[PDB]
Amino acid sequence: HMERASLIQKAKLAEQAERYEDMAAFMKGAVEKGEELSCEERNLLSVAYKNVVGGQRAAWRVLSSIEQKSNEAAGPEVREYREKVETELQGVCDTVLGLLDSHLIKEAGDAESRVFYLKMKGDYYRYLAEVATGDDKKRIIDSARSAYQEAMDISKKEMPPTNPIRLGLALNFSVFHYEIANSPEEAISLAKTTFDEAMADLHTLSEDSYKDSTLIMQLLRDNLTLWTGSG
Amino acid sequence: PHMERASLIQKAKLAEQAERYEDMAAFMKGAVEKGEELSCEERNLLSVAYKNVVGGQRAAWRVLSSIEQKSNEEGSAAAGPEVREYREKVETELQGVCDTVLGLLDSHLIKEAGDAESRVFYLKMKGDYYRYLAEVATGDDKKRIIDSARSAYQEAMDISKKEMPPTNPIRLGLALNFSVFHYEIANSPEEAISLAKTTFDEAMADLHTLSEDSYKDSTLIMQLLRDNLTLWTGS
Amino acid sequence: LRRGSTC
Amino acid sequence: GSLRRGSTC
Repeated sequence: HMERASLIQKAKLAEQAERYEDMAAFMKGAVEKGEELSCEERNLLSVAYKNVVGGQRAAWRVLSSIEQKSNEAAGPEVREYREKVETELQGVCDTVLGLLDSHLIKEAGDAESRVFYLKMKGDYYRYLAEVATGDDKKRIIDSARSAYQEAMDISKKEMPPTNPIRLGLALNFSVFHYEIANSPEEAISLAKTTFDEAMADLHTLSEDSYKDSTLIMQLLRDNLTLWTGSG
Repeated sequence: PHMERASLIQKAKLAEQAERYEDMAAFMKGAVEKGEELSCEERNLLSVAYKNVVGGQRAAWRVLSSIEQKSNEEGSAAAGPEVREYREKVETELQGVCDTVLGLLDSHLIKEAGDAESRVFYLKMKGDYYRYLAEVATGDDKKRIIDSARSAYQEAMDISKKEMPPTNPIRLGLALNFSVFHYEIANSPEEAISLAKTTFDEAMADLHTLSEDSYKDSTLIMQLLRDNLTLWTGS
Repeated sequence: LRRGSTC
Repeated sequence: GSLRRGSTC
């Protein structure tokens, strides 16, 4: 019921049953035991919270679109309910960021595990930045940049340009530049460089590796086509 | 803090668009608790909300119970109290939602006072949520639950047969669910096949007169009856 | 392949 | 070409 192994077992069961809030709660409890997560366990944590925030972000976008479109019948209920969803989304990001700072991001371990947690830190600050409006916006945007930049430094020093964790990090940081930082030039540049450097190495790859890498590369290519407008 | 009726209905429509059905259910529960009658639009918002909520819980329970049934097979590893514990957690949660719906129906919605279409709608709803309780019931309580679902569906059947034509979508939907109850819950495949065949045939003998808008809702349910009939009779 | 009820 | 951008997944 409580032992770490039972929590990992229940999170796998919650995944199969498509019960992602439960999965997240089981993985949070497993993290809070104080031990290292394996590659498998790291992914269960990611999948768990990605699905939870995915639904909240999608909902917030629908509500905010109704709120901003209604210009010149508006509704106090739209704002109130957009605020309810937003506060809830923020609570999940704050929980994830808390776990990362208190238990997951460590002095050193394997580069791959170190990049993963800083990419995560980046992403969850980026999710906060999507809804941030106050004087908070700048510090949140800065926090996402530091986390992403720190992970970039590790990936560029320890990983080859075809590594999927490195490719994924660069894709998300380029989305950050475009969407959040309002730097379309940096975004296009990072995505172009990342794709071109990985394309120059793709030959020295194993079937398993290749599939993960080419998947991210098409996400990069697609972003580029949309951002540059080339076709 | 806008917790008047019109605001609750408004927020339930917003929660639907945002695919936040647990929120939509709680706004609809609060709207029901104001003590006024629900319109046809409002009844549907209540049904959609709770159908999505229990839909996810039932799907999850089926996955967990299927894994639990594999672990109790002759000659398997047969260890791990985690599956049972977690299946019990989901099950208890599922039961809580059914008890909430059934409570709203008995305390506010089902009245002797009501219109035919609305009474049938609520009584069908009472049969459905007792059927969902029966899907997970194994104890001594299984018979009480199965009987409670039969009474609700039978009372709804009597009203639909007296006040509605055989092509009415509410009547068609009720008969479809009651035949599913016969097959799955009551273990009466003959009654199920019969009800579904009769329902489809009676509605088919009246399709000719149906208006353009009504034809779509009716033929949709009729295809569900036909699909079940194909599956149950093997044709 | 699973029995259809409402919706 | 108008579609939505893509992050990880």
